[PDB]
Amino acid sequence: LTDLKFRLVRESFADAVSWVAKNLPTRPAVPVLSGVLLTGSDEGLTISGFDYEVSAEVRVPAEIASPGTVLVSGRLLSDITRALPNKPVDFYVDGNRVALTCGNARFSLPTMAVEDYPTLPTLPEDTGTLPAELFSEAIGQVAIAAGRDDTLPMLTGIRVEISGEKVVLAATDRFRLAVRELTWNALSPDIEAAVLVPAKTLGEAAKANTDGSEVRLSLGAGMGVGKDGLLGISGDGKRSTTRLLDAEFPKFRQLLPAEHTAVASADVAELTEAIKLVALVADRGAQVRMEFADGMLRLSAGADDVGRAEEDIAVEFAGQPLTIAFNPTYLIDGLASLHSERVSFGFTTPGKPALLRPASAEDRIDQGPFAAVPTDYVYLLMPVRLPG
Amino acid sequence: LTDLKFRLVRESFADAVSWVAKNLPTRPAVPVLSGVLLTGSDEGLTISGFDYEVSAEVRVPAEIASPGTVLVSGRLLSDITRALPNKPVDFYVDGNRVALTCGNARFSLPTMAVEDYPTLPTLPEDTGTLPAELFSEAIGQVAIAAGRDDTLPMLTGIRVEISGEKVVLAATDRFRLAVRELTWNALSPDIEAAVLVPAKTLGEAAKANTDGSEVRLSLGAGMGVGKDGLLGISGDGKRSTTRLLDAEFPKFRQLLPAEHTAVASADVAELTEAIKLVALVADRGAQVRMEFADGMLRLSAGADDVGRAEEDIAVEFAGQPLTIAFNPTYLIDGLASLHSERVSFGFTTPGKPALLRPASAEDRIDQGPFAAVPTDYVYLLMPVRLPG
Repeated sequence: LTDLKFRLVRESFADAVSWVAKNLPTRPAVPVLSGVLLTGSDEGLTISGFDYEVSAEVRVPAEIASPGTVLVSGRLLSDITRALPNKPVDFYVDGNRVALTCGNARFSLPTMAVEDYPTLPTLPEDTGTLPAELFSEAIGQVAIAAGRDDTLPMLTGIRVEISGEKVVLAATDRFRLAVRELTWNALSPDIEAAVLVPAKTLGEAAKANTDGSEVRLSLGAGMGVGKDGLLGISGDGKRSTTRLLDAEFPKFRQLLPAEHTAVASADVAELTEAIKLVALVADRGAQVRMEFADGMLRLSAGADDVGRAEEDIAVEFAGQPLTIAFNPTYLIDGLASLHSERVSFGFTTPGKPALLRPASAEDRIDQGPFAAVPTDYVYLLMPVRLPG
Repeated sequence: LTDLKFRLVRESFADAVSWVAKNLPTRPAVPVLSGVLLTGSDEGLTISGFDYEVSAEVRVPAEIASPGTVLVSGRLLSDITRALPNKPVDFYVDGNRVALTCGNARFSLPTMAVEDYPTLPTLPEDTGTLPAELFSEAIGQVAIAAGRDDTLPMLTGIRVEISGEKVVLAATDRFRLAVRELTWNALSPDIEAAVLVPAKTLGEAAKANTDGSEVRLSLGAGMGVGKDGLLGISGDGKRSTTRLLDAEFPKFRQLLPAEHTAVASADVAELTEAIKLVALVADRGAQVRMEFADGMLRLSAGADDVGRAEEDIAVEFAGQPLTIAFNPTYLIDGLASLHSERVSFGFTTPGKPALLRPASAEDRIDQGPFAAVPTDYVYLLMPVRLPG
């Protein structure tokens, strides 16, 4: 009579549990860390997961016939609720077991020790909001450039700078650097702060947290912005926290060139296919070579031992002709982050990084040198050394 | 002037090479075994692969401007030709290299030693034909039951029995046995033979060799049927051979029960979903339990340590009530091979194999025992022992 009992629609329950249980660990130090908390009250069901680094909570409406809290296996519950019949799900605790009935199917699941489950962290005070679309695009553009080596933790984060209504996101692995600037709705107009957030987690909290709604970011307020060690992300009845990274981000502003000795533009899709096609003869995704001259670009790869490949594509180009080589995965990564019809290229040496930035079908381009065009997105890519 | 040179449409070339190169080995003892032979003559291009066990050849039309033969890397050529522009492909040999041009893309591939490539085997004389659909369905129904352990080679084959216009296919791994009977168009009406063919290869030579055409099977003629050690499969400008298996198939006819103590029918899709749903609490795909009584079936799984699951579904049933357990993967395998709306079940002991066979929505079913109904497809499944 005092144990959790409720009923709700299957698809909502299935979605809520799977969103929370995706974050969960399959290899759990403490076994309780594989559970999800289920809490019922006031015509709503709350589902919570914590692993010490990321926490996640979701509230969905439910017909709560009695209130309480229970801890059950997150992935098992996720699996069952997705495979159940599309019919109302009944769930009630019976001491040390949970009863899940739905149509003519009946489950009896064991419970876990709620008492041993870690307390979920409190989200900081709110700092600003921005559309979910925008937050999803910006994080994905930048996160692709972060390092994936925990021995170098200064590279594994996404830097978040706030200056009033303007936000700058940056990530780098020493070989590419991605910087995205955007405007948000700030709660206070006087914030002047920067934090560092793990890229793998923050990329996730946007790659599928996309919807049509608003995203609220919670870092603190006034003097306390950043100082709780957490970033909160909210919207759509979902709340997550992410432990902040303690490392120092590199001073990346030095690396952005103010001037180019050659500039170029190409069709992003055309250029992506040509890279992928010529890279089929490269040794081990070694390198793709780009030859720029007089309104054309020749992409090439290979050696005489495995095979060679060339494709000529139309580009716009100004400056002295140049050949420059890149890791083809890193180049495609940058092109795929631009989200524009065309790419604009900024070159200096074949031994200094190239600037990639988005361009429209209506942007156009004198021997130079050519000033850098201000852009909300930039992808700085280091070249690789040509054979010989 | 005497080297291979031709032109043909990209999609045809890409399809021909990839069909031949799928069979190829990536870890090649002899390095030449990773090549594909390309032979041009008389407005047609022939593409050949051999690995000593399976050979494959395809002829597609092409504008042969000069005849010859060359050996090039099968998977590289497969990769390039699929990614090329949908535009006419030009291919010509230039000594120790091959030139592949297509639109504005140009490849230079090294050749291999044709002289070292093994001679492809000669297909036996033809034995019979049958529709590609039918050959694809029958092989897939039976192959699912073959063993996958080369230490027991008598189980890794598909038995092919021919008796005039009738063909019987059989496979077993000691735990399930699948038997399929079919009618074909025999070349001679007097054949009386059986061979054994590796199931993994023969399953493949049907799973994607499907089309709308006729399949010709080449095992020999008269006295010589089976005696060349090869099965040939032809149709649609494609020719493949498969080395025959040397092991003895088990005498499977003994295992087919003539009589049942209980019979049952169920909806195949409904029963498949219930198995999959209840099996989510099983230990390690351990077992699903089936309780039969009075027009109902209760499926269940689990133990009190992980969780338990039950679903009740409507079935038709005659005989004394019975509970019987099965490996759920093996049961779903059999149900998925029936290709009918319903399944008919034939039981004896909970310690002797159950018979599964297809049934329509218009087949129907007295205390028994009940005679076995003649069927073109049968799937004999061994039960597992209930806990306790």
